[PDB]
Amino acid sequence: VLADHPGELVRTDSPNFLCSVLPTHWRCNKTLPIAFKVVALGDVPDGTLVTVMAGNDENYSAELRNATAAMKNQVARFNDLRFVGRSGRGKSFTLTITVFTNPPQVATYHRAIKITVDGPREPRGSLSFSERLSELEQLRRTAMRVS
Amino acid sequence: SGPIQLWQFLLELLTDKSCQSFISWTGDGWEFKLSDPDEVARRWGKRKNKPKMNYEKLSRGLRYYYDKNIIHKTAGKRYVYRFVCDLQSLLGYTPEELHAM
DNA sequence: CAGAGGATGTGGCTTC
DNA sequence: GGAAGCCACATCCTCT
Repeated sequence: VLADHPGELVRTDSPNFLCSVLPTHWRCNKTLPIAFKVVALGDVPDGTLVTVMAGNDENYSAELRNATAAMKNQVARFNDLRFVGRSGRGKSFTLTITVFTNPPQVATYHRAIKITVDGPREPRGSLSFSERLSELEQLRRTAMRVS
Repeated sequence: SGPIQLWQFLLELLTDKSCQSFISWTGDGWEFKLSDPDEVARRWGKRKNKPKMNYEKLSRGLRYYYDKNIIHKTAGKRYVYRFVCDLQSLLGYTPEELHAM
């Protein structure tokens, strides 16, 4: 199976599981460049639930989209999994895959992906309305500065 | 001229008796119409130093406010939208008081 | 076109 | 000085 997709699978801290390689850096809420897959080396009956969670120092449990998939033929194919939550400047998320067998199994993929709002990017007394709209249009400016 | 958000810019043109030609309140709450889209589009592109700016793109920005609950569109009335945020609490003028000025 | 939204580039601007 | 983050759009596009 590794021959059909060379360099597209990677080892988890668990010897019974493999998961697709993720991009080092990726934009938040953007679709992934490679369908994310979790491969079970041992025998996992088709239909077992497999969930992934992302997190780290900043975000204990980052918000994800489509982080649940059904295991079929030792392979859980995630349908458009996306990272909504952010990992923090110069930081990465550690995925925590979890195959719900009986008992359940846990596999980790450390320092996997960094999620940011742009992702990998190309190198670069009474006052009037006018007065009120102005204060208003700045809010974020002064509000942040002064605080 | 500093940071400015579309919904705020529009709010300017709506507080400038001079613009009433292409954009004006409709008398109903904070609802308003862009009697002349292409114009507003033109000024906005200017205020943002965006020559290509037009209404097709400007209406996109307006749509991004639907979610954020800042501006909603009025069903059936072309170029008709409405401020849905609490402008009264933000500025102090009830629709009429403001409409007056 | 007008109008809803998704995908993704862009330029301002603050943070380290 | 400047790369790395955040933000609001600016572009563009498919239908209806």
